[PDB]
Amino acid sequence: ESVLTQPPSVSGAPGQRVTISCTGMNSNIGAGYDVYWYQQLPGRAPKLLIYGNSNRPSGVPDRFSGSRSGTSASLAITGLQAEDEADYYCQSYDTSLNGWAFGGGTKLTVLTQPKAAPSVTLFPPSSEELQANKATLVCLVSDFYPGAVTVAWKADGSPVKVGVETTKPSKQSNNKYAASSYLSLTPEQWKSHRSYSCRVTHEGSTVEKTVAPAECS
Amino acid sequence: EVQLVESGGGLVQPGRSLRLPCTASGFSFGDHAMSWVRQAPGKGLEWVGFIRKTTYGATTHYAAAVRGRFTISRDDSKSIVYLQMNSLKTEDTAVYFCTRVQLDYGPGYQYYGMDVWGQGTTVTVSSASTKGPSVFPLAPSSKSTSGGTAALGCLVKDYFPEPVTVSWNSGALTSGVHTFPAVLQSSGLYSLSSVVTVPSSSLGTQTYICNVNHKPSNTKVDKKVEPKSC
Ligand code: NA
Repeated sequence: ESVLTQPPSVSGAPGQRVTISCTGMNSNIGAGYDVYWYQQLPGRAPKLLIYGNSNRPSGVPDRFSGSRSGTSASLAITGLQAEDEADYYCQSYDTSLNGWAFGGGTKLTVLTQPKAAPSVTLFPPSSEELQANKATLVCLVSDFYPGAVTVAWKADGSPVKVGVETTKPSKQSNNKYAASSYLSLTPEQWKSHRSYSCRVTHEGSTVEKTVAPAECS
Repeated sequence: EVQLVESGGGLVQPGRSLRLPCTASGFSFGDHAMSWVRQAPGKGLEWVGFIRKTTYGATTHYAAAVRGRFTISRDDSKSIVYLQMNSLKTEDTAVYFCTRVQLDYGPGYQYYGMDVWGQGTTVTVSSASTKGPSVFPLAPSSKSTSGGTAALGCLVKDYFPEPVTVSWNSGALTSGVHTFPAVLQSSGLYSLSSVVTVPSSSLGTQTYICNVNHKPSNTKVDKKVEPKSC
């Protein structure tokens, strides 16, 4: 989120120790407000995992531990188990927002297969869609593991954030993951630029594909 | 056991209103503050507001995004907490979770972790109604061809509601097919894509047709995907 920052994904093998950071601000964790952690298993409602920085509710095993220092908090999972694959959210009070703030959430993957870098294909608007006065760029990501990517778009080398829609990764037939992202444009926007790019980040490394409106038209 | 049950979800037009009741059981409802949290499709958790115990006036506090629009109230005799949503906007579309605020005492003060969560109820704010999709080809070209494998697909745009299914060549082509989940645009309409990878040499010789079915609109679309010689 704005005032609370989490990494989008973390991974480890069964039995390992992983940590999830929650980087705060002097309007929340740094001011002394306590940190809470929530676990959301896939397809379930969240549950309270840690309260008051480090306390575990009954029913939360002690491989979960929480710590806080300064403007930072952290959730450790000592001895990763398969059932721990989930989204984790930190939460604290923020005085600049005057409300209860959540981090953006971290997807924890418990590794069950070899890591795999993504393949990326970028499709321009079809002539049929252009002839219907619409334009959608389609960026398809496939064959990657773990199932977490971030997608960024560029027009003429510059970032573009308006008009973007991205799906959460889901399993392919071969048990790796795929994801898709869309850039919606008007035909005039499309034609007015020299290039459009999609940039897919997976495990700190990025694959970028580029299309040119002047080609394939 | 401790339990919370929301009701009242549904589809409502922008600018209208909706009330969500949440019924509590298995504990003394009146002993607890209660808090609402929401989660837009595909997004993270977002606090909505909370309400104190009645003995303290049942005062309420809201996220900035719903101040002056949403109202929380409680009725301790029926063990119900209500989320009244007025002036609804499309970006209020979310699963709404009712939660209980814990009583656990820390060092000189009570914590406020949300220690019981309901299953959540979906509120969709949208002017969309049943609408069949437009299907566009994602033509294979040199820019989608790598090492002698070509990707091609079809873009299924602006339909409502979910779901659509896609097959290729009437179910005869399944190797390498992936149909993606849909994205929800702010207009309230869905879009998805389906991709298949085939040998680039087959492109002049094989026909590729994606079969789109949207049963809610009684629409089927068979789109021929022709290769681009560029
Ligand atoms: Na209270």
